[PDB]
Formats: sequence, C-alpha cells, structure tokens
Amino acid sequence: KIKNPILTGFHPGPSICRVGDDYYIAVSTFEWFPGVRIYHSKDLKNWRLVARPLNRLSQLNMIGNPDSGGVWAPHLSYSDGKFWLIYTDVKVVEGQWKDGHNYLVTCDTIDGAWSDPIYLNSSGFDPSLFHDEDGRKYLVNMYWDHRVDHHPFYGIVLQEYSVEQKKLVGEPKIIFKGTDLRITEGPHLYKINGYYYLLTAEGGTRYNHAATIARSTSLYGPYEVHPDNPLLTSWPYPRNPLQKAGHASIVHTHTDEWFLVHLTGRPLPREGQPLLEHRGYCPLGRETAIQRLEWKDGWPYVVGGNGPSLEIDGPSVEEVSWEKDYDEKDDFDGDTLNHHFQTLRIPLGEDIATLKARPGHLRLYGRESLTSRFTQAFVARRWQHFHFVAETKVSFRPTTFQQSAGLVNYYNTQNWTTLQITWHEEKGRILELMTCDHLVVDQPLRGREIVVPDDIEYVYLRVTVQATTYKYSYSFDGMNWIDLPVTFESYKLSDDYIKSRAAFTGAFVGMHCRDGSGQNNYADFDYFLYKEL
Amino acid sequence: KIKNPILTGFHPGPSICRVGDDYYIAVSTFEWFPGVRIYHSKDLKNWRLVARPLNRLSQLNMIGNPDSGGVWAPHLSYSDGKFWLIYTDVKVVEGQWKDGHNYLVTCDTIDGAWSDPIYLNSSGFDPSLFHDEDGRKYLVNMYWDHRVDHHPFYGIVLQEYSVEQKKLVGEPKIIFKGTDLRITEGPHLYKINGYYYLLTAEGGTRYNHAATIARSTSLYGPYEVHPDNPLLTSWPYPRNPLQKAGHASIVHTHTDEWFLVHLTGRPLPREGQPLLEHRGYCPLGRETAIQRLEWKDGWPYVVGGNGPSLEIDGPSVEEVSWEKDYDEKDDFDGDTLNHHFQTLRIPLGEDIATLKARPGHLRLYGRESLTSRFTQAFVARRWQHFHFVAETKVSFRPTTFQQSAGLVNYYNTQNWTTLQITWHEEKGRILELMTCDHLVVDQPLRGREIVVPDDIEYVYLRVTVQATTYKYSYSFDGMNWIDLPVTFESYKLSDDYIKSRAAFTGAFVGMHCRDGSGQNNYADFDYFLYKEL
Amino acid sequence: KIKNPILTGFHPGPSICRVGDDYYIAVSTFEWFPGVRIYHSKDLKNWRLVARPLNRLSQLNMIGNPDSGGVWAPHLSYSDGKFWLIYTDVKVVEGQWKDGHNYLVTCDTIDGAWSDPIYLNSSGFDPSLFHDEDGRKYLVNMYWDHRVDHHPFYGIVLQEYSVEQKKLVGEPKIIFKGTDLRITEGPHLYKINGYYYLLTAEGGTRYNHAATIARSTSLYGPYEVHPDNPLLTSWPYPRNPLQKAGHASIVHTHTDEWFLVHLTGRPLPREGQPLLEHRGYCPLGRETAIQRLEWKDGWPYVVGGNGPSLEIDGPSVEEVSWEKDYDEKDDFDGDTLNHHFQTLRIPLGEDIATLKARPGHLRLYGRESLTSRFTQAFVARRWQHFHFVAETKVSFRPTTFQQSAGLVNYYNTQNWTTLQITWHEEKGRILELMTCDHLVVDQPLRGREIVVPDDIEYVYLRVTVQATTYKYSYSFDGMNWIDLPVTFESYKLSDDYIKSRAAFTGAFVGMHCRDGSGQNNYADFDYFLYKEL
Ligand SMILES: [Ca+2]
Ligand SMILES: [Ca+2]
Ligand SMILES: [Ca+2]
Repeated sequence: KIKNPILTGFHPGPSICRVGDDYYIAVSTFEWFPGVRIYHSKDLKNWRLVARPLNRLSQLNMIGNPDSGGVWAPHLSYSDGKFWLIYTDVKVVEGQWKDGHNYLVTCDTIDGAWSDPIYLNSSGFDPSLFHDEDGRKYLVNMYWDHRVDHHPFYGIVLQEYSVEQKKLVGEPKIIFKGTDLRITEGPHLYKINGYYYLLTAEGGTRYNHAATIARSTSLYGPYEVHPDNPLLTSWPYPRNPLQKAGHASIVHTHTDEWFLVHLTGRPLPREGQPLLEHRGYCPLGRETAIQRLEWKDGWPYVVGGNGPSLEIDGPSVEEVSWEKDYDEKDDFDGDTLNHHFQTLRIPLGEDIATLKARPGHLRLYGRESLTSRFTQAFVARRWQHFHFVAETKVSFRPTTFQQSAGLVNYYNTQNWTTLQITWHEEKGRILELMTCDHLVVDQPLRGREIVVPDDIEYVYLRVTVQATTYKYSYSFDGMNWIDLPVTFESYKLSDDYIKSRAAFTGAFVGMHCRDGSGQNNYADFDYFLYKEL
Repeated sequence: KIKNPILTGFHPGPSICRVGDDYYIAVSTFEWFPGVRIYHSKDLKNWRLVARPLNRLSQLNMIGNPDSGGVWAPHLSYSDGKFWLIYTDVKVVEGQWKDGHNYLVTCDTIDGAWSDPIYLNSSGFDPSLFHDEDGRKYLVNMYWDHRVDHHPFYGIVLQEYSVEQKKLVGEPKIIFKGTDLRITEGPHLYKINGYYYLLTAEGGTRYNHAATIARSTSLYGPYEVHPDNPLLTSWPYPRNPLQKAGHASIVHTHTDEWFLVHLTGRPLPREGQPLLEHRGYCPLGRETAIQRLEWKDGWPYVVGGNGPSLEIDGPSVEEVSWEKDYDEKDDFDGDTLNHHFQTLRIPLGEDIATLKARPGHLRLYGRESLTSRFTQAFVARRWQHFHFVAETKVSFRPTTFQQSAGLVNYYNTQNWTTLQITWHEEKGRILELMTCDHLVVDQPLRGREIVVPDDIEYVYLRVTVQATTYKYSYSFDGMNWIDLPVTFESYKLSDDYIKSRAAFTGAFVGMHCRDGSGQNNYADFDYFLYKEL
Repeated sequence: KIKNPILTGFHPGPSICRVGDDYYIAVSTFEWFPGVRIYHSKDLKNWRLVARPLNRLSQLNMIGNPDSGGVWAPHLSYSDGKFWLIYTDVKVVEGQWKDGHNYLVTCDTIDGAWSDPIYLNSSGFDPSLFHDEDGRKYLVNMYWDHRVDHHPFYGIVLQEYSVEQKKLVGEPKIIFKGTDLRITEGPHLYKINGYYYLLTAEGGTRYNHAATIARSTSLYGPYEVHPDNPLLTSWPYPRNPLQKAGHASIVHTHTDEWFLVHLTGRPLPREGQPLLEHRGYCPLGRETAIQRLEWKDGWPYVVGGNGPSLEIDGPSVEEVSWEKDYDEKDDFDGDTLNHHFQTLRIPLGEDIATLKARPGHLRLYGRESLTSRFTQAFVARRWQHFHFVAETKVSFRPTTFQQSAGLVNYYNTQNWTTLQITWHEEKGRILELMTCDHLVVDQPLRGREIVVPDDIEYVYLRVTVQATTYKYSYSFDGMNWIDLPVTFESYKLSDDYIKSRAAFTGAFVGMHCRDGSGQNNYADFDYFLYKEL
C-alpha cells in the first residue's frame, strides 16, 4: 500500500497531526523561506502541500542566518478549535553554543493567516506542545549544556504553558535524561491508557539515529524506558536502503490504528565500498517515512522489527489521491510563484523577484553572490528524485564579470555548482561552469568558455541528474543540445559531505542572478522545467 | 610636538577633512554599533569624539554580519555647505567574493541628524567621493575581481555622481591598476596645482602595507606613479615601533602646511625573537597616526624618509587640549551610556540595556552567547593602552548554567576570554574563567570553580593588562582581592593571531550578560572602571 | 575458567600453534625490538613468554622504521619436525602504498637460534604459511592495490612455496576477494573434513573489525562464505567490554576441542558519553583474547553468539600455572634485562644500555630525543593494566638543557609524556614535566620546575595510572612523595587518539636518557618497579 519515503527530498523533522479524519505533516525548512511546509492526506499514502505558515518577517526574520540555522524541526498539534505550531529560529549552529529561540503561532485553519509569534523560551531546540486531558498545556524541548566537561544534550525539559497569560508559568523541570545513546532530542508527549509516553530522538541525526520511547504515570517522571529500546533505528541494518531512522512522531488514526512518521536518509549506491567504513551520502537530505505500530504489554513496536520497512500497509480507509500541483514545464504565466519554489532566508519582493515586469517571465534583479547569507536573487526547488532533468531558458546581457545568471545546484553558501552566463574582457558574453566546495571555488571551463553569439536572445540551460553523477548541457535554440565536458558528483551536494556537520537540509536546483556592480542588471527566465526520469 | 598614534586602539581607515580651521577624522567601526566615529581637533595633536553618525537602522543594519564585516574605511568630506559621508556595509569577508554595498549620507553639521542613505554601488569597498572644481562629483572605489585565475584587486574605478538625481551616472571606468605591490585599495582624489592626484593603498593592510600616489592632468588618467614610490610604508623598517603604515589621506591646513594621516599597527614587545620571521601581534589593532609632508617637483614627500616617524612637528597653530570625556570610574550616573561604549552589530533598546531599571546601574537583560553574530547583551569599550586596569561590580543571581554575566576581553565571536558568574548543580552560584580560541572553548578552573556565598549582593571583577600578558581577579566585598591562578596572553586578542585573515578590529573590554534559557534574567552593573597604568 | 584478554596490553595479530599438548601464540611487535613475542601454554588459560625470535639484524633491521611499521601480524606454524615463523618488515604505513616485505625463518625448537630469513614476496602484509596434508606448502597474504579509484584490499593471494628451492613457485592467484565488509586481511588456511577453510579479518582493525570464514573443496576456490558470517565481531555489540573483535586464528586441541584466538581493544570507561558516537580509547592497544568454537553443518560457530565472551570454558586438561617471570621491584642485579623490556627499532649495545657499568643499576648512555626513529637510549615495558604504579630511582647529573633522563609514558615518537631531570641556566639541575601530542610539545611546569638540591644523589620518579587519568610524583628520599599538580589523560596514549591511523601498538612505560650534546653523559637507574593497582 505505502512505499517509503512519503515526502522525498529535503523533508526533515516530521510532526504529524490528526484532526478527525484529516492528516497533516509539518516539516523543517531551516534557512529556506517561507518557513515550514505542511502536507495533508486522507490515507497516509498520498500527500499534498497545503500550507507554508511562516511567511511574514514578523513571524520569521532569518537575515544572516547560518546555513542549517533557522527553522529546525517544527511541531504541529490541534486543540481547542485551532492549530498550534511551535517553531525555532536557530542562530548559532557550531561550537559549544546552539543559540536559538522557540515560538508559538496559531490558526483556526491549516492554510489561513497564522498569528504573530508568542515567545516561549530559548533553552534548547525541538520544542513540542502537549495538550493534556485536564485542559492544561505543557512545553517540552531539549535542554542545552554548553560546558566543555559535559555532553550538550542535558535532557528533556518540561514547563506549563498558560494560554491566558501567553507565557510559560511555574518552574522548568528536567523529566528525562535519555539512554546511553544520548544526543536526546525531539521530545513528544502522549497520554495513552494510564501512562504518559515520552518519545525522543537519540544517537544523533546521522547513522546512529534512533527513536526511543519511555512511559510514566506522572507527567514529571520517572520514565521507564521501552524494554526493547530503541523503538526504531537503522544503525544495526547497514544494508537497509532507508538509513538514519529516528526523530519520529506517533499517530493514532480514527480507524483505531497506530503509525509512526520519522526522518530517513537514502544513501547513493555504494557497491564496491566497505559496508561499514562510511555509510553513505544523501543528496536528497533527510526525507519523511512512515511505519506501522502494534501494541504489546503497554509498549508500542514497529511492525517488522525495529528497523524501517521500505513498504508498509496503510490504514483501513479509501485511497484518496491528489492531482499534480506543479507543471513539469513552468512557463511563468501564473501570478504567484509555484509553491515548490523557495528563497534563501528572506522574502524576495517585486524589486528582486517579479512575474510582473515581463509577463510570462520570472525576472531576477541581480543581488549578492552564491556565498552570501544575506540577499541572493535566487529561486530554487528541491531535488526530489535520484534521477531527473531540470531546465531553464534565460535572457541575460552582462556588461562585467561581476554579473552572472544561471542554473544552480545548491546545498549551501559554500557548497554548490552552476552553469552561468557572465562577461569576459576578450570573449564578451560567455557560458561557464563554476563550483564551490567548502568555499573553495573552481572554474572547470577556464580559458575554454562557450562564447555566446551577439544575436542569441535566450540561452537554454540544463542539468541531467543520474544518481551518483550529473552533467550540465546548453542550447542556443532549444532543439540542439551540447554537453559540457565535466562530470559532477552528487555526493558533494549531500548532508554527509559537509565538514561542519551543521548540514541538515538537502540539494536544491534553481535560478540565480548576481550583480556585484550594483547596476540592478537582471535576468529573465522564460520557464523552469523539472521532470523525473 | 605630536606623538603617534594620535588615536589609540581600534581606529582604522582614517579619513581627514578640513572645514576652515577645524579638523575632522572619520574612522571605520566594522561590526561595532553605532557606525563610524568622528574626532575633532584644532591643532591635530589633541582629539575629541564629536560624532557617531550611523545610529539608525535605516542607515546601518548589521544583524548577522560577519566578524570584521560592516563599516570598512569611511570617507568624510565637506562641500556645498554640508558634510558628505561615504560608507560600506560589507556582507562577505572570506572566499572569492567580498559582497558589500556603498552608501552616501549627509549633514549640515558634524553632530546633527545625518540623512537616510543614498545607495551608490557595490562594485568594491573603500568608496571615496571627490568634489571637483567645476561642481561635478565623482566616486572612486576599488573594483573586485572574484575569478580563480585572477588577482582580486582589479584597480580603481571611477563614476560621476549626480547630486540632483541622487545616483551615479554615465559609465564606470578603471582609471588605475596600481603598481606591482598590487592589493590596490583606499583610493582618494585630490586636485592640487595642475594635477589630479590619486592616493591609494597597496601591499595589503599587514606588514607589506604602503601608501601609493599617482598623478594626471586628466581625471580619467592615465596616471603616472611617484618616482620614489611608495609615499609611505613600514615594510623596509622592521625596527620601527609603528608597522603597517598605509591607507592614508591628505590634509592641506589653513596654515599652508601638509599632513598625512594613516593607519598603523603597534606590535607587542617581541625581544629575543627573529626580527623578520613574524613581525608581531597587535591587540590594539590598527590605530591612527599622522605624518608631515613636504613638496618636491610636484610630488609630496613624507618628512624623514618614507617610513613613519613616531613624533612629528604639528601645524603652526596654538595648542587646544580637550577635557576628559569619560570617568576613570564610570558610575553610570547619566541617562545615556558613555560614548566610548559600543554594542555588537545592533542598537540595544531598553528591553536589553537600560539605566532606568535600577538607578545608577547599567542593567543588562541576558541574551545570546558570546559566539552569536545576532543579539548579544554586551556593552564594551576599546583597549586603548598596552598597560591598564579594568573593573566592574555586578549583582547577578543565575538559576542555571545557561545564564552568565561577566567581564569580557573580546576580539570577535570566536576569540575572547571572560571572568563570569554562572550557576552549578552542586556549587550553586559560582565564578569561573572561560576562553574561546577560534571557536574552541576552555574552562581553566573546571572542577575548581569559586563558590559565591548567598549573602553576597555584588561580585567585583577585574582585569589587569600588562602588555604581553594579563590576569583576572575578584572580590566579594570590594576591598579584599584574589587573583585567579591563570595568566592569559594578549596576543590571542590581536589582529595577527586570527587565522581567517578577516581580522580588522582590535581588543575590547566590557560587560556581558547571557540568558540561554530565555527567562529574561538580568545583571546590574554598578560601575565600569577603565584606567591606564 | 578462562578470563579475557589472555594476553594483556599491546598483543595484536595473535597466531596460535599447537604441537602435541604444547600451545604457542605469536604476536606482533611492530617497531619494538626484538621482533615477535611467543607465549606458551598447556591449558590455554595460563601463558608465559618463551621466545623473542627476531633478535639479530640479519633477521630484522628496523632503523628509521616509521611508527607502527616493522613487524605486523606474524604467522607461527609447526611441520616436518620444525617451527615455521612468517613475518613482515613494513616500511610505509601512510598514503596509497604499504611497502613491506615478507620473510620466513625456521627453528627446530621454539626458543633456539632461529635461521636467517628466506625472502618470500612483497605483495602485501599478513603472510601465512599453510601445510597441506599431501606435503605441499602454500603462502597466503593480502594483495595490495595502490590505485586511486580502487579499494586497497584486492583480496587474498595464494602461492606454493618450494621447501627445496627456498622460494615461491608457479603463478600467484587470487582465491578470495572478500565480503562487502571489505578490508580483507589476515588470511589463514585449514583443511577440515572435505573442505579447505579460509579465515580472514575484514572491516578493519577498529570498531567494524570482524572474523570472516569461507570454505571450498579446492584450494583455489571458489570459496562459499559462512551462512551467518561474521564468525566473530564486536560491531553489533556496543556495550561489550571487548571491542574490535577480529584477526582470528583457529586451534584444534589434542582434546578434540576447538578455540579461536583473536585481537581485541578495551575502551577506557566512558560513562556519560554517547554509546555510538565514538566507541572509545584503548591505551592498552590491541590485546589477545580467546573464544570457544563448536561445529554445525560443516561450519564453526563461536560459542555464546558471534560476539566475544569475556569468560569462556577452557579445554578439558589439568591446569598448569606459571611462576611470575619478573620482579615487581627490579633491582637490576641480573646479568640481562628482564624480557618484558624492549627497545625502539634496534638492539642497544653495552655502549648505550648496560647492567655492567654500575652494579645494581641499569646505565643508559644518552643518545637522541624522544622524537627519534633512529637511536634512542630507551628501555620500556607495556602498560598491561588500567590501574598500576610504575616507579624508578635515578642518578643523573646534566650539564646542559640538551641532556635529560626520566620516566616516560610513551605511545610513539610524536605522542608521549615524561617526568625528567634536566639542566637550567639559573636554577641548575631541575625536575620537569614534558608532553608531546602529535609532535606538539608542552612543558606544564615551565617557570615552576622543582629544584634538585646538589646533595641529592637519587631522584625517585613515579607514575600512578588510574584508568582515564594518571599523575606523576617524585621524592628525594624515597619515603615522602610529592604529586606534581598536573593531571594527565590516558586516552592521549591510545590507538584511537592518533591521527595518522598507523596506530597499531599501545602504551609503554620506561626509562630514558638523552644526550643531545654527544658528550656520552649517562643516567644510573637503581630500580624499576611495575605493580598492578
Ligand atoms: Ca514563459
Ligand atoms: Ca552606580
Ligand atoms: Ca639496584
């Protein structure tokens, strides 16, 4: 019935929410704007994007945010007639500190205009809101320990949230320290039968990842741990195509069934490599998957052992499928950018990105370079398949090497490749390749660049991704294409390749314009094509 | 008569400006807020702070800015009855790119309300506005080349500025590539006798720094180089107490005398070390110095070789000294903080830094860690002498290790030391030392932290700097002091120690409060003392 | 009945050999001289050193050998009335190459003058000699692939050795490529029932280490792999005190029982640390353990699951205990140094190390520094316990800072600590601490070294090791002891801490003398004590 992952490409930190017979997953968006994606389903198999809640600077201001900063795992719940969304803005992602803030916004409907944030606390990420039977509300999050002699993951902190006062009240208490896996995060609370169940993520979001669960009769513990913990992990299953299984959330359907959504990474093919030495590279980042649960002696169990199954049986409901929500060839005739497109850190106004200046075109006025955490004229969508083609057609007339426009495959400010139009003193208007690998830049077509003929209005730019490797090609007519003589490697656009380990996103493909002279020179993109192959 | 440096501690990129018999110097402030510091003098010997122009968000918004980003060398000039101030907001300081923006603001007076900014260009830093004899206006700045096979310093660009239209007009053109020293920056135009003189900086701002001068009868050149170039350098003079002499600007006095202001580094004592292996560590960063000029066959010459003299002869005017503009022991008696105090990146509002919550105290509401480029509750002043004592007295009751308050010696987010009050599970409220060295944190007193007794209202914190080393000490009563058994080295808070090369500021000393839990806990500082020794 | 590890401290690559009811284990010695240790047992429980075969330069010349080069896993067998020992001299241990040569030496008795080496091949380390029932002899070893785009572990090469001709004959052929674990290493061949069994080490000698076994009816393959492979591994057992379980060799007893000897690492205690993030630091290096086997459908199985047991049941033989073979307090009254003492790389003559010069003393004439891979006057023994005291008493009169003598805890040339006597210009003869971490040297008592009175003939030096930490102490009278106030960490002398990953030995403790001036100055050591707890 259901083949995993249900949300492919960059979809980490899934939070699942039942409202009667409708089902929602919110996922993390990190430095990508707007913040948070929410998908809806009737059958837990087919999913459509229904909301992008954090779209006002008053809710989310990420200017200058570090790569993999911003919106970490969000938490979606529904109570007292409305949806409650908890989210982070993480400012510091390397070193002894992890400075970041937790906020609450609400809405009566999933896709309405959500409130402005209520500040909660800053003590650690992965905040979650629990709505207890007695009407009381409680916030759980991880508690961060910066000290040199200590492990940073101090445990799970709980504090009561007063709806009326719009603040946490009483005193914060640590209710759980974790198991020896440590790196205890992603807390979620569930009242099931006579117990409070505390779900956590442990072992860290790489290959040691796990979901741990514990129970207590008191909300403040002590929590006894599942006798066969972890509840879920891929660590002991180095051949399982789904790796890094953890950061889960429990759903109890109206049909009286139990399911567990979680993140996972799907490494590239590794045949010929030591099984255990390095466990793989995931260009699609961390994706969302689902597992069935069954109950024994008051403990849930992942059906089919504690590793993730590639295929599961969905709940006992009618299949409800959805119509495709993007054009394979986006001609840019719409009056609002398709909802699979996102921007870096900030909203781009009409002065930077516009469908109005030239109907049928996305116009990007040139801003800062691909290494800037501030203002980039860059519109991009997720790699969502191992095998795909992406294509654009652009008119751009640069007058200086400081200006560029092109097709970009992008992980972060220091890790990307592009096929771009720029200008050269002797050759004039040119096509080139450019890579950035940990801030180190290469120009592979150095002194060998494609001269673009004066009479050519539109350059056609394409990338063809074939799992491990990909290639850029170009055309001056849309019919006759020419390969550029460089093979690129997808593993360099993956979480696992990044040396900082603040690497929580996934690969994007998009359209970029830079004008480092500040002459407000723009590029006109006639269309954007993305097609699974 | 005049002993260099004239402006001590962090004072780089000096821009001198004459208005009648009044003399102004504008210096760069980088990430420190508010932006730009302007000093006034009557004799060029004695200098007083009179303006801090960039104090509104509309003019300067630096949240998230990299360390040593922001306001690089500024340009101050006077024409048509008003002051003209050109400044940068530099966003990228590492890698192939140096993304940054150039802005103009004006004021009828030096210390009034400066206009909101007019956007100029982004083609490169070190902007300077030239006021030609015909009433036409011209902007010069360096032109940035990002390409792998290229030297970044493409030379000096020039473009006319239209006052009426509030933008640059016509086509920008390179007017000078520089000499073989390269790293051509800090361009300044002067129309003297029959020639346009172009003053630049070359060799980079380290020990190869120079001031280059060229001339032409045509504004657009080509320019011919001084026959005994450079005009000023420290490179050939390893025994000079003033290194890195470059980035100059020229003044013509009302007494028909000529002077050259420039930046300089003052290395710490390095006796018994190889003269040329490593030329030193400057914790006071780049300071401002002044050289006399003489003329020979249409070319200016620095009086006493092209190396910087430690002492010069002032201009033919009566000496005007200024009263001390701060208290050695600042009791926080005003309704405003003393103007030697700055904040990181952003203004701090009363919600973070206030003299109104506890009379005669600076209260700091705890924000993010010392490693955050966003919101730090931190108020600091420059190290301005090699030997000094600094001290503060603070009331603070932390309820968690996520909370701290202390005395901080600080270079950047990743380089600093501190004597701070925090909380410990066993020991309760404690004093500890903490250092950060390229993001790597040490706690020198780990396991032996100072227990602060419950009846102590105030803890006194002191640093005593003695050139190459410094020590922290504490007191519970203000009378009996105890040294902490750790000697710190001042070279670790110096330009030359930082391994990023983007190290353009200097050491500061100040008061910090962090609340990582987000409970809005605060510290009350009764006084802040700074005293030269 | 038998408690693991059976061979404690640095004892890797064990090769077990049965001769009647006599059992022998040979282990690797790498850069430590003489080469190879052979231990004897009657019961497989109690083990005593009986031979150090490679004691002549014709056999083993290792001057300048890199750290963790030289004698890797040896192979010991018995056939046709004599003992056969196969060994390596590995010359290159980092990079694409692993340059090293395999040699064969023989002896009629375990402890006799072994022959001079017969050169065998150079194609890869882990040589092993197999004696087929029909009286033919074949050499197995790993085949090394240096190529950029290739996994370096090509598989197992096999070739017949001609006894008469003193050389290998025929064509070499690959009989096994390995499993997906790769890093296929440590080949041993056995003829059991109708099958040849090929035992290998896979997964590398760190935490993914395994014992792999396969079978064929032909010597040359193909080999079908054990259906529940690995035969032995610690990888899935992160809580097991015995880690890195692998590099096995099989023994069939005279009692018709089956056991497996293997290497193992015991990580230091790491309570509070994430279970899986980093699996530990092993200052005792790789030790020798023993497991029991049983048979099932023509395949051997480790009794107690495929992980290693801490305690096993020994073979049904009468126990034979051995006398302690060293003095807790070695007064140096013997004619030869105790056989638990080794030297680095080369044997030392009476001109360097002598028990004869001063009666009741070991005299070491000072040679080169602790960072020298050539001539060190160094005599050391293994750390063999997590808790121990080691102690010496030394007479030394340095006349220059170039001269030192002391007590050393030593991993390799770039990683060690010492308490040592040297000379200072003002203070004179002093006691100091020195450490070396990846070639980086520190002196934690600089400016506060202990002045040794001129009337003191002997300085007493002690180290007390307590698992994760150790402390040096001293005495002038041998009754009153002063701790030096520095706490050292044992993990810095562990396999796992070393960056090069050529880290194949373990911590030693010993006596050193340097004379960097070449004046042949010496130190007289009165005793050396080593005592568990
Ligand atoms: Ca179109
Ligand atoms: Ca006061
Ligand atoms: Ca003796």
